[PDB]
Amino acid sequence: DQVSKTSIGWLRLLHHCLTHISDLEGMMASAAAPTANLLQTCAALLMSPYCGMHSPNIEVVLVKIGLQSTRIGLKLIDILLRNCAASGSDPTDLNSPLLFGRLNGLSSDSTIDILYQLGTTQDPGTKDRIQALLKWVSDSARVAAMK
Amino acid sequence: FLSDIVRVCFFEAGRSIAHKCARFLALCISAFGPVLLKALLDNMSFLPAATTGGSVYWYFVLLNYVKDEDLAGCSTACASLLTAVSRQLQDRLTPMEALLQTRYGLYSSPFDPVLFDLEMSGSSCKNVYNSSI
Amino acid sequence: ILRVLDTSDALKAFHDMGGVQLICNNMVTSTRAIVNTARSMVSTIMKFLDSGPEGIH
Amino acid sequence: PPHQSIIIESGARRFVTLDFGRPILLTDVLIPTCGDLASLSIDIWTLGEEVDGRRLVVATDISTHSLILHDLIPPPVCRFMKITVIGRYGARAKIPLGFYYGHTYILPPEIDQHLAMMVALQEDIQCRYNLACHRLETLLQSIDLPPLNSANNAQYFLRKPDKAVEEDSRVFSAYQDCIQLQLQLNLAHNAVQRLKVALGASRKMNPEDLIQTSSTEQLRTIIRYLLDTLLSLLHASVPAVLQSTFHAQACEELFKHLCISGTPKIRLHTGLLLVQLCGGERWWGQFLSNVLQELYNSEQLLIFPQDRVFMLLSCIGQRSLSNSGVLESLLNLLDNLLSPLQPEGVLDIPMISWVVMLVSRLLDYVAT
Amino acid sequence: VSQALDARLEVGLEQQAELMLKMMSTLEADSILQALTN
Amino acid sequence: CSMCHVHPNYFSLLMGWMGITTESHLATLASSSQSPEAIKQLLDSGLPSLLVRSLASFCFSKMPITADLVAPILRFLTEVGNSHIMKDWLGGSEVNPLWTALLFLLCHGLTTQQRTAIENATVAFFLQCISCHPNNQKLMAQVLCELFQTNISGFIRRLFLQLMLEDEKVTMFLQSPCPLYKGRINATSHVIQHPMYGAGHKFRTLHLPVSTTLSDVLDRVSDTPVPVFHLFHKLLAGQPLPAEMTLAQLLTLLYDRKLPQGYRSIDLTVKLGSLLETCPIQSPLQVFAGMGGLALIAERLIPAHSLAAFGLFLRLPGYAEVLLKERKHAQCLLRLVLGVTDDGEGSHILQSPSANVLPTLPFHVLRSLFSTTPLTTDDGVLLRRMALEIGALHLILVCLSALSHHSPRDVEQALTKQRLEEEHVTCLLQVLASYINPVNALPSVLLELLSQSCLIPAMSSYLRNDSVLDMARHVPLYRALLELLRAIASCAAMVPLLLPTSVGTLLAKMKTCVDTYTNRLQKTAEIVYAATTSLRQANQEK
Repeated sequence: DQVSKTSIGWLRLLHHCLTHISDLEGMMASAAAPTANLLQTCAALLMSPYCGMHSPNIEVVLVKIGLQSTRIGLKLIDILLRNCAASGSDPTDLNSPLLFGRLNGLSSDSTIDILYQLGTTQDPGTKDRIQALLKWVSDSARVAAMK
Repeated sequence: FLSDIVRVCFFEAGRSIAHKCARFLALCISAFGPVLLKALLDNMSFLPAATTGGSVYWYFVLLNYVKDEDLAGCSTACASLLTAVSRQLQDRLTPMEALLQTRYGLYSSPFDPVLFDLEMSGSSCKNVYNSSI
Repeated sequence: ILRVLDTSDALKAFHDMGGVQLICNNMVTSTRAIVNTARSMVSTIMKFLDSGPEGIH
Repeated sequence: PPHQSIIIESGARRFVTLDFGRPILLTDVLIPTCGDLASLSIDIWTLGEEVDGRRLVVATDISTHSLILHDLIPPPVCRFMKITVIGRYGARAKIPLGFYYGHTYILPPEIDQHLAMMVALQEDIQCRYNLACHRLETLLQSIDLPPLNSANNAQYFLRKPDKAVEEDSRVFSAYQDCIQLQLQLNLAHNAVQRLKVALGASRKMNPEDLIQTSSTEQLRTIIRYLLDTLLSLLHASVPAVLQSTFHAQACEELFKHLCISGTPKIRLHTGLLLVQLCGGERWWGQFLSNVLQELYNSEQLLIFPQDRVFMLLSCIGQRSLSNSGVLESLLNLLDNLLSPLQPEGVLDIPMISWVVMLVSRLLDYVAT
Repeated sequence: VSQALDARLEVGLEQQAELMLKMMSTLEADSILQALTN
Repeated sequence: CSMCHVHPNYFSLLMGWMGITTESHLATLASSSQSPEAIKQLLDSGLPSLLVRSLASFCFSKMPITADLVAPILRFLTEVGNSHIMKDWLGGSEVNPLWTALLFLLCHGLTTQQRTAIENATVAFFLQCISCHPNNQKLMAQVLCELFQTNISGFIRRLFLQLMLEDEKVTMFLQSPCPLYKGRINATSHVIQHPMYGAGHKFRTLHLPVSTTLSDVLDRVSDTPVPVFHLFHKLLAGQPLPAEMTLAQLLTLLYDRKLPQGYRSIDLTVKLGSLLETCPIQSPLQVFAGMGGLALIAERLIPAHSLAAFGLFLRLPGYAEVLLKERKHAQCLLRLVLGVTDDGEGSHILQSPSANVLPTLPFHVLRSLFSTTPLTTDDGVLLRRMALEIGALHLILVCLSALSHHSPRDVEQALTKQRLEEEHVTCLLQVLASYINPVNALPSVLLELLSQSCLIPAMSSYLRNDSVLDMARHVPLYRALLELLRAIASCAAMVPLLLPTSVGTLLAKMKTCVDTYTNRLQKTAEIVYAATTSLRQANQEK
């Protein structure tokens, strides 16, 4: 089994909780966002070889959680673009999460779809998301003037 | 005037004539060694502007045999020419050739009209077509 | 477990008991204690070297 | 191009006779190794078995050494080719009938009408060459190459997806068609040039604007022959002026120019020459470290066959392991790459993988 | 290699130096091979 | 480009920065100038004059131009020629000399690589300009014909093989409210297009030949195929598009729906849930042959006899209209007679699926032309005069002599040869029958060329045998022979070829034999024989 060998069963449970009944969906989102390092873990599970669940479900979960607020959206943008490692992670603890081992800013069709969903959804806070995207573009252009 | 002899024999000529000239030089081998080595060293700078690729095999065989005469100047000039040529070749690369030789590993860029040589199990075949039997 | 949570009342009760935080915490902790056993760059490069140190042989 | 097989009928002494159907000026004879044989004899005759019957060459070690006859001078006109094969007397066997090359049209039809019926063929094959070039461009300009910096790309390379195989096959077919037809066009141009010279027209008559106007394939061939001569000269030996010429900022550029984008033969030979010349230098080893840090860096945009150059680096390091500086430099590089986790940079995992596997290979070799 | 020389005794022969050419070619090939083996 | 699309004045700032009001500058200007409203502002300052004057001056052998710089600017014109507004201007008056100028450069310090790059760029430019713009087709055909008038080899043949003689590809932009997963890979792949096409799983762009159908598009975009997929268009609002419709019919419908011609892409909406007879649009080869340029090509120019027959038949006026009914077969025959083994799309003409129809196709299309060309009008008499002048009948008679082994006054391989020779003889007899009877028309050489030829001896040899079962199996061959005899009887002026073993006597002999067999105890063959017997009896006394 892949469920017994990996940590993907919990993700399937979360996807079922979020998407089974659309009426309660918002409630579930409000209970999930405040957990620490959840977005980083989901993103890490997204960019790995197929281990038991397909990419579209992970994309759906990430989009649904990342749109229930505005701080969460900015955190997700930072995760996808500029830094995807764990938050407050010192290797001196041996118990805190440590999501090293993956390069920053890797592009795949799933990432492009998530970014497009985040950018072009009409809701409060969309202006802040566009501001963050343009700020990243400006920073990338500026850092190119390294000589 | 051995310098001009080599210039008109191994360059600006065909394949059979070059083979015959190499034959004549080999016959004339048996004081001549160092003189012919100097002549070939002087003519090496003019080598890149030759005409046929099959006209250099016997020439390089002769240089390989007579390299025992001297090892200092020949190596220096040879290294200088290698350094000079090396840079120029790199500038002619195009993305398509690199992509072809990386993704599929197919060299000998097929978008250049000009070729220079052919080979078959150690035989040089140029300026002559294949016999259709 | 999925069959148990097939109804709205069951999901609401599960949320009230705080299970939704439980599963997220479990996912975050369990990802830390597992190494991916799939193949990666190293296997590819070993294949490129053409050799190295029901499908069975 | 031809393609032949023997459907004639090996316990009996045998002979075969072939007719070209026309007196053909043969100028190249090649045969492959014939293991099931003891002797081979050659007979050449145009019209009669005794009026003009001649023999070219007889050899008995064809099974040990394949007979290669590059050229015949003077070239004898022939039409009937007899090969007598004497197998070892001590089931049926197949013996390939080698390869033969020569010229068909003889000049002192007979008139210089060829200049009218070669130029048209040259133009036609040139048009086909342009067609093949455009076809290859329009087919192969719509392909990509994933970089090897993730598990997804690694698994893509391990097991090719179904969609890529057909594209590979089509590109391969187009490439082989284009190269064959390029060869045909070059041969036609060469024949036209020969005929133009025959009538009495002369052939074509500073290094700058001479180096940059030459042909690329000529450059590759001359570099190959030149460097092979250098390697043979070094093997026959200890140069010192040659050592003075080669130093820092001179070996690196040479390696980058030739080994990265050359043919496998020139790559291997250049690597061997470099290891033979600068094997025991002090700056050696740090050169390998810098090359590895540059080419395989995650910030490199150049495209090249990483696996082949990796094997070349491994082979060079195995020979150069004596000076003890190469392994020290590699260990220093590995130490530097792992700094971030010790105490805002991050970890370059692919680079670490490359360097650690190289070090593992070297340590395995030094273990004996 | 293969010690197979075309019939040249009948005509004014260069074979006495063609054989030398063959030996020099074989010597260069062997030297290159031993360089590769080092 | 998106930034400039939002703010029009930013494009003016860009142009001022450029200095207009190298390769990198030119490519950046080409890419950034794709907005529907910034393009007109680009065209109004420095776009046409400099480039067109420079290229014209270079062709004649004004900013200075070198050999290397010629390709980048033409590539720029290629890249900017996407909007319909630009594509219309490319067919304008002032741009007309340009095309001809390029031909003057390519029909005669230009190195090999320079020449190859220039010719490739010119081919791409012409192909783009002629992509799906019917208005430019007339101009291009006129340019080609005036070049031809005032054998073919060199760049012109390459242009003919590329621009013509092949199908056309078009770009379709599909968008759906549901994700489309087919055709994608998990590996990284940098695919960059214009921002109007978007990114994600809800958009797709396909560059595919017009010969396909809607079912092919659905299979290529979605793996799912009453749950079905309906393709909608804004102009055809509310009308689901049947999957059997071809892309040619789509283009014709949109063009008659006042959609601007030559527009860059076709837009469709893939939603989840009277037009079948629409005429396809005309291919560029059809437009070129409409004015009669194929005859000029024929006069300007592997069974040798069949290729020679096809080439000779191509000379006849009106041949192109009948021949181009099947685009694939016509283009395959034209490429084969043009000295090219393969179409260049990845297949060999000898390996084409229609290889069994090619050898006899010229005879069938010539017979169709004969049947479809009445002799009442001057077209018929001019066709007869031209055919007699070019000696098509002479070649037909020579082929009949060679195949029937009637000189004028491996076992399995042998069986295949005799069967194909019988088929060829049947085709030739049908062609001759249609030539004699379409349904001063009699040439002077006629009634004389047929005599002493192989026609009468061949008919005598074929009809001499009069059994009831040995040759009763050759129903189509004898149907063709009796149709030819009926055509002979139809034209009175050439009847005396029959009147003085005897055709009528022994024909009535087998007719009586088969009538007796029927009375005592293949129906189409016997009824055709009876009808031919009646017609021969009627014409025998007259």
